[PDB]
Amino acid sequence: DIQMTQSPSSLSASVGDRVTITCRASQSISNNLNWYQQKPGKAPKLLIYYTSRFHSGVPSRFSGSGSGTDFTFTISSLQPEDIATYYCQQEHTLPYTFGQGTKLEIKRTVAAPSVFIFPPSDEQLKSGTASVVCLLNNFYPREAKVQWKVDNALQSGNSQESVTEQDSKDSTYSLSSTLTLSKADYEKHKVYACEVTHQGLSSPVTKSFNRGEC
Amino acid sequence: HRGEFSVCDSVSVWVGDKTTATDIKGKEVMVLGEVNINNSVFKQYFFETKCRDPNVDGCRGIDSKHWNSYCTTTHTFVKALTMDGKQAAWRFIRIDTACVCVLSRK
Amino acid sequence: QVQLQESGPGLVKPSETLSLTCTVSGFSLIGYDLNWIRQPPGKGLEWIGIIWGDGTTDYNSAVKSRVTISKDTSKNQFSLKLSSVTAADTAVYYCARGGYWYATSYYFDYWGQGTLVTVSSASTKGPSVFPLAPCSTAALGCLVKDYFPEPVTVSWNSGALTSGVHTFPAVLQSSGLYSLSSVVTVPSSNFGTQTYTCNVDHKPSNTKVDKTVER
Repeated sequence: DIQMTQSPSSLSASVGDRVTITCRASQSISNNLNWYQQKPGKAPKLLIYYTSRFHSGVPSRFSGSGSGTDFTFTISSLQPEDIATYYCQQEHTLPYTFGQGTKLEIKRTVAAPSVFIFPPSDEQLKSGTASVVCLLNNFYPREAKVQWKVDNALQSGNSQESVTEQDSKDSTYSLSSTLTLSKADYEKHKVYACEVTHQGLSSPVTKSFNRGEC
Repeated sequence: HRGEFSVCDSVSVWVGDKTTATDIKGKEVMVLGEVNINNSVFKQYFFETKCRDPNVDGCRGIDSKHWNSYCTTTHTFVKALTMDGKQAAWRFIRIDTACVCVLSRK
Repeated sequence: QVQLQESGPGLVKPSETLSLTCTVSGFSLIGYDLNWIRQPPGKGLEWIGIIWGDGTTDYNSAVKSRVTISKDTSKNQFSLKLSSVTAADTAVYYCARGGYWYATSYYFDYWGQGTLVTVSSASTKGPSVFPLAPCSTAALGCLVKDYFPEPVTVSWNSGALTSGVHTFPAVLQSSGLYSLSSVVTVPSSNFGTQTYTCNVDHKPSNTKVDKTVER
């Protein structure tokens, strides 16, 4: 089995930048190397075959190079749509093997989040559980802090958060935080607040509601 | 190695439904579905490459100012079990193998 | 014109046999090769096997004793059978057709969108869908709670609404059940006659939920 080692595993670069991904085979594969691009939630897409040959519908900004043990994939002018995991693939011998992938993200200007809070619905309350949701919309960078407060008591260990993959147009992220309580605990407090800290926010922003006014 | 594009677009496939082929003698011949060695029978398959429909983008990258050009399907000889008459025959048949650019003077 | 679509159950019990079919169109199954490639969650790609045009196979040594790849040209289908299944088999399985540039170069040119297969002793559970509405640039959404296994697909207005949509990765709860939110952002005064419906589909439990969210 031939082992493909890609470098770097991850990379952040600005729009317009030249990006270079490396692929290294354990044994010589001559020119029998293909490059795939896998966009978030999508199947891998063939870009380059036989080291440097373009497949259908591939941008002029992409290119491939190399021989034997050393191969390169270049993006001449990195664009927002290039957000993906790139994989090299050996076709010199069976079994076919891929490199571990190069996650490519975009360095963009600071974009502050737009914050929204959602109380639990009446139908979920019927079940005995309360889920309070906080949405952080289209921000950059990915790093963001969400503090849940319940009658000014800082909550910890009772929330889970999720972040979307980088958007292929504006290069921003979105995040949702779910605060989970029981109906009993939820019904014993008034103010539900979501405090957000981010580089785009001069001071943290708070979004809140008062239970019994929804 | 350095090549980004072909001057001629081609298509390469496995051919498993071949019934007729012109032999090396230039005569139409019937191609058998099965062949065999001392023990096992095999279904007859061939690998073929040919030009994509236009014959391309005139070939790509050709100096049009000096040359007229077109992509053309060239062939190879492959051995195949065929039928000449009553007897079975292991003969050389003509099959699609490539798509090449051919030039002509202006 | 070239289309590949994998199907199979999202949930297989450990030691049982995983069974996937790949339904195709646009090309002959006699003239093209089909490959099965898998991707464990958050991991790289792994080639499992091949069925060449002639009907001959070759399987990766790592899985070899458990693999069966066949094809039904009459049904435009390719099968994959993975016996004696373990949690190391939890992955998104892809069917990819091979393409050739002479006998010189080979590549996986056309891929299916992949089907997630989870190996667990746990039972399938359909989701509960709850509205995400403000208490008082407006946002709304759906909370798809307590489902197993993954995935869940979420669309808005039967796929007619795509701008402003964020469907977040599922989060695994303490209960071993998944939970996700899908949100849609709209301008403050775009309502009046505007209905927002999230179409939740959880194929493993065969649950389809159409939830209408009101202001």
